[PDB]
Amino acid sequence: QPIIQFDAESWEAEFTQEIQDKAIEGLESGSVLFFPKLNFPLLTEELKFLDPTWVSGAKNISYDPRSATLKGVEGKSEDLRLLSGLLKRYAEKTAAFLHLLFPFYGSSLKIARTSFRPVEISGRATSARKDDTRLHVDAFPSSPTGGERILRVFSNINPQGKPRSWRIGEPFQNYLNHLLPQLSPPAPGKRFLLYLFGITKGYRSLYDHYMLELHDKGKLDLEYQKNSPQVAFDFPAGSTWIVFTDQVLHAVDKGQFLLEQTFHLKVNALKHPEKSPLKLLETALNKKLVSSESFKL
Ligand SMILES: CCCCCCCCO[C@@H]1O[C@H](CO)[C@@H](O)[C@H](O)[C@H]1O
Ligand SMILES: [Cl-]
Ligand SMILES: [Cl-]
Ligand SMILES: [Cl-]
Ligand SMILES: [Co+2]
Repeated sequence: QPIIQFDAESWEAEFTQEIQDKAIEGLESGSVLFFPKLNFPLLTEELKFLDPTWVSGAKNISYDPRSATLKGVEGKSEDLRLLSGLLKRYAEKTAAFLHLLFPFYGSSLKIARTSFRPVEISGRATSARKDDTRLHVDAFPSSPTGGERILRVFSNINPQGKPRSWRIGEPFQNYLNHLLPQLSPPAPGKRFLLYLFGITKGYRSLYDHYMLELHDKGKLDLEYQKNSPQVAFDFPAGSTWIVFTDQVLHAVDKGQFLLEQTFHLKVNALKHPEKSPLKLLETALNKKLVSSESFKL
């Protein structure tokens, strides 16, 4: 069941326990939670930001809600104030919604960076590694997770009714199994040098090493990209969806104007930790893949 649909229409909706159970079971099973009527409206004075010229450099426009800091865009203070207010409002609304929907996670949800993506996808072109028309789970070479989950909320805010076209692939366990013959341990000392030289933010755990290998090798596996099970779905303008993007194989084919919020969640806060990429990888390789793991018993 790759996509599970929900009726909630408001960022302040309250949920029955039955819907909460449907959401957490589906999320942790690697389904996309889809909210077709959950629109994120913009203020009239924000409509000018529906314009790709606001991206000033090679990075995405991003906002850190913890520090209230906006990056990746230049301009007058008043325009940066307005754009910060837009992304802050998305951080607030998505965080409130997740706390209404997932009480089981309690205060273990840790908000990370908000992003605004005004560039049309179908004109993009990058290296094969960075090409997100290729199915992948999320792993970022400069930003190891240490095993923590990457939970993302997406809202299509296209003002011309254009959908955002995704493809959703097969379960993580099958992807891992497909690529397992291709996995290899890191060269000794290499990750230590990446840390010492400032290439990585923190030390890249073995978990992060293997998630990057899965990400990169899966993108280079052209037969797998072509033939693996996958469904194409158009997320309509004015819809919202929620995904563990480190677990759900996904690719983005076209669309323009997206708000995105990243949260992190420790594995031991999950209802079924054994379903996490970390635990599936530790099982498949029979080893501890994050050295800072808490010790039980
Ligand atoms: C609409 C404004 C947002 C409301 C914030 C979510 C309210 C949280 O709701 C609470 O979450 C707790 C977990 O931390 C649970 O222990 C409680 O049972 C639950 O009532
Ligand atoms: Cl990176
Ligand atoms: Cl090392
Ligand atoms: Cl996307
Ligand atoms: Co991705």
